[PDB]
Amino acid sequence: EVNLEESGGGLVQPGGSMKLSCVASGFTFSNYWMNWVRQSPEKGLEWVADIRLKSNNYATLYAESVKGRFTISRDDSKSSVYLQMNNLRAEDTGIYYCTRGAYYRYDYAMDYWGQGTSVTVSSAKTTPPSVYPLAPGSAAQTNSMVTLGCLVKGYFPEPVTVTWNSGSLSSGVHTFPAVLQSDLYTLSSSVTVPSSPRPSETVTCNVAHPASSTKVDKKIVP
Amino acid sequence: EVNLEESGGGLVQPGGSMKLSCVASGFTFSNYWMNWVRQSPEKGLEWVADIRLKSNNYATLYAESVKGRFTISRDDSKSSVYLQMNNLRAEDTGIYYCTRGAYYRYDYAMDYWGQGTSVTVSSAKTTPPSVYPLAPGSAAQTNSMVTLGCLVKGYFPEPVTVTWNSGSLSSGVHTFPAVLQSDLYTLSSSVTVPSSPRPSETVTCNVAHPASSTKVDKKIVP
Amino acid sequence: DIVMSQSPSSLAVSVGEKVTMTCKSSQSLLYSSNQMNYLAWYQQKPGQSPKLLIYWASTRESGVPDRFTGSGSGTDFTLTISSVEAEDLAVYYCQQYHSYPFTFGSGTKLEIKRADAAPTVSIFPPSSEQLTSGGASVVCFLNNFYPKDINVKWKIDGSERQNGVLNSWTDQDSKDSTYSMSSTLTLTKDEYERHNSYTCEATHKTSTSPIVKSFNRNEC
Amino acid sequence: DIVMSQSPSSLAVSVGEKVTMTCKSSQSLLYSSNQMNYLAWYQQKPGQSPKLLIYWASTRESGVPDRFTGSGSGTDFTLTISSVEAEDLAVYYCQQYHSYPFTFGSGTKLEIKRADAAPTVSIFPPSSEQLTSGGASVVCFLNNFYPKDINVKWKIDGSERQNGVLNSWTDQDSKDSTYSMSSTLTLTKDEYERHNSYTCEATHKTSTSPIVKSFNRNEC
Repeated sequence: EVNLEESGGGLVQPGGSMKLSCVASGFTFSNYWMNWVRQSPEKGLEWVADIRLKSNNYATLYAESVKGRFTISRDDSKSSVYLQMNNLRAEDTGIYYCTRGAYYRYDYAMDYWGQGTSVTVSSAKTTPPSVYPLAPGSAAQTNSMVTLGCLVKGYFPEPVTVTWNSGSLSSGVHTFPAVLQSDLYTLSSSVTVPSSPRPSETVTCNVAHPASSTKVDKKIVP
Repeated sequence: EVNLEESGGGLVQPGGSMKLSCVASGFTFSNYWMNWVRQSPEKGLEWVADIRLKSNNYATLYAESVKGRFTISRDDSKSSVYLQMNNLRAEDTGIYYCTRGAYYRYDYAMDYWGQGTSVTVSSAKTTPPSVYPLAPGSAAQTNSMVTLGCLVKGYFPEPVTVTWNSGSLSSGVHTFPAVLQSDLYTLSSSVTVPSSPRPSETVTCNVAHPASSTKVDKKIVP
Repeated sequence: DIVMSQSPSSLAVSVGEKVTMTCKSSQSLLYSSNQMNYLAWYQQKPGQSPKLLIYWASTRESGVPDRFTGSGSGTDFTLTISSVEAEDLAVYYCQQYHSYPFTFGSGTKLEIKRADAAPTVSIFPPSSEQLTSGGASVVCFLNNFYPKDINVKWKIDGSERQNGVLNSWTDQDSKDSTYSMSSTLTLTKDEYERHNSYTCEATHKTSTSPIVKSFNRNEC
Repeated sequence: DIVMSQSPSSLAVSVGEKVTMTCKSSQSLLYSSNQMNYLAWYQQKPGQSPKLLIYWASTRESGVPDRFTGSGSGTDFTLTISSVEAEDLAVYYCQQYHSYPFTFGSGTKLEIKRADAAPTVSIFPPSSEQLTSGGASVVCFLNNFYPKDINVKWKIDGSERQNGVLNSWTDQDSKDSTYSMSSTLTLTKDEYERHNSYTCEATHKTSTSPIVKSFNRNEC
C-alpha cells in the first residue's frame, strides 16, 4: 500500500525557518515526481512546489508566493521529499501535504496525499497542555456502555493529537474541535466502550502536542 | 535470571484500601515461600507477612501491626504474590518489597528482593507534575560533552521516575532527590552526553508519576 | 494564472438523491492536440486529506465508485453523484493542471440530510486533579444526534439554569451523518464547591422531554 | 519479639581499609540442635533494594566477594569487610530469623572517603515553557565532586549575590564516591526579566578560584 508521512510542523515566529519532511513507502519513490500542497481556511488548497526525477536534475517549480523563500528537495536513498522554508510569514500558516504526482509524464494530477503536518507562523509562545482524565461519577452504577473523557486544556498552538489505548481503541471516539479562549485552546475527547471493558480493563488517554514536543498518557481511573 | 516486579503503590487516604502485586520470573514460583517487607525512614526495614506452598494450604503469618488488616495471597498460575491492605494508616507509608524466601525448608533468609513499590497514606490530594526541558543557552557553543536537564515540578506525592531516551541513555545521569515546598515536590534530572549526540540526535526526558497515572515525554530541543 | 471557480459553495442532500456540482476555469483546460482536458477532482472527507477522484476530467481513479462521474470540457466541468451515499460527505475540489502554477477551485461542501436522532448524553464532574489547579470544568457530551441545532442547558442546584459554557460541535459523521457535541461549564473550584447538583439537559424544539443527566457532589 | 541492635550507626572509610560492624540480638539466635545461628546480613546500595549477603551468620550468598565475612554466635555478630571498595558504599542490615516475627537491626551506613574532586558545572536559563506559567527556575548542576560540603553561590547582574535558592545533593556514587548537586533559583518571570546576567559559582574553602558558569539574557 502506498503511504506518505509528513513530519516537522510546529510553531515558528514570522521571519523564521522550518523544514518539513515526507517519507514515502509502498512504491519506487525514485520514479515519481513529488509535490507540496498547502491548505488554510482563507486560501483553500494551494499548490506550493514540485520536484522531478534524477534524470531531470531534480528540476523544481514553485508557486510565486513562495519562490525565493522555500526549497523543495528530495533524497531518493531515504525515499523522502522535503520543504525547507525561510522568511516565514503569517499567510504561510496552514496544513502542508506532500503529494505524489501521477506516473505518466504529462499527467500532473496528484494521486496520493500524506496526512499533512501543521505549520503555525505566530509571535505567540508555545504552551503545553494540561491533561485531565474524565471518569463517570460512579464506576459501579452503569449502563451497557460507558463513556469516558479526556480534557486537554490550555495549550497553543493547535493541533493536539488525542488517541485512546495508543490508537487501539478507535471506534466510538469523538474528539471535539478545540475552543480558543484567552489565547489558549481547550478540547475534550470522549470514548464509548461496552460496560465489560471499564472499569474491568485499563483505558488510557494519549495526548501529543507536536509544537511543544510533549506526550502525556493518562489512565482513566475510577 | 531471577526477577521480582512489584506494582500497585500510589496514594491512599487513612482508612483506605490498596492491593499490591508482585510478578516473579526466572524460577519455579510455586516451590518457594514469599514475603512482603516494608521500609520507611522512621521504622527501617519491617517484615510484614509470609506465605507458604500449595501443600501447606498457602499458610500465612503476619507482623502484629498489620494482622487483621492485611492479606498476603498468591496465584501460582500467574507466578504472583499480592498484599491486600485495608484500613490503612499513616504509619503504613513506605516502600513495599516482595521477597523470595530461600528454598531450604528452615532457611527463612530472603534471597531475592523486587525493586519495591511506594505507598503513601495521606489525606492530601494527588497532583501531577509539570515537566520542563532544560537546554543549554546555546546549542552551537559547546565543549566535548553537553549536559541537558529536565525539571519535574509541583507534584505530590513522591515518587516520580525520570528516564532518558526511555532508559536507553543510562550512563551520565543524575536524578536529584525532590525538594518539598508548599506541600508540593520539585526535582531535576541531568544527563551528560558527548557533544556528537546533541544537538545532532534527539534526547528525550521521560517522566512517570505513578500516583496520578501520568507519563510525560519531553524532547530536549535547542 | 488560471482561476478556478466552483458552485455551489455547499449543498445539502439526503441519501439516494442526485447531486450536480460545477467547476469553471478562466480559460480552456483542453489540449487540442490530444483532446484531453487537464482537470482533476479531489474529495476531502472530514478529518482526512484530499483524495484524487477523477483526472483527465472524466477518468476515475482506481477504487472510486461509478456513482461519481466527471464530465464537461474546455472551461465548464461537472461532477455528478448519481445517488449520494452518507460516506460521500466531503468537500469536493476541482483543480486545473493545464498550466503552472496548478490551481484549485474553492470547493463544494456536500452535507447529508438524515432522520432526526436523539443524543446519547453523558455528564462528568470536574477531574479531581483539575481541582488541584483551582479550576473546575464540568463536561457533558451529546453524542450522535441530528439535526445539528440542539439546545444544551446547564442547571446548577436543580433548575438554576447557568451560562459560562463553551460548546463545540464535531463535523458530520461519515458513516451515520450525525453530529456530536461537547458542552463544558467551567467555574472556579470554590464556586463549584458551593453547590451540590449539576445537570446537563439536551432538547431540540419538542414536546418530547429533554434527555437529562446529573450528578450530586454528596455522593462523596 | 527479638530486638536487633547494630553499631556503629555510620562509618566513613577510605578504599582499602578494614571495616568492622556489629549486630546484637536480645536473645540467642542459635539453634543448639543444629549449631546454626539464624542470622542474615543484607546490603542496600543507594537507590536499590536490599540484597542478601550472608545467611546462617557466616555463609555467603552466591556472587558475594570473599572480602565480606560474617562471624559471631548467639547474641553477638560481626560483619567484616577486609579491604573496603568504593562499590561497598551501602547501608548494612542484620536480621534474625530464629523466631517470628522476623526482625531487623537499624543498619550501619558505610560511607566512602576519597580524594577531593572539583565539580563539573552547567547552568540553564529557565525553560521558555515554564515562563508561560509565570515562574522562572534557573538551574545549576554541580556534578561529581567531593567532599560533600561545597558552596554554591548565585549572582544576578554580575556579583549581586542572590538567595531564594533550593539545593539538593545526591547520595554518594557507587563507582567513584563523588556527590552531585542541583541548585535551583526560582523567581517570578517578571523579576527574571528585569536582569541580564545569571551566574552560578562553585567554591569549597580554597585559594583556588570558583568554577563559574553564566548566561546573558541578551544573547537573544
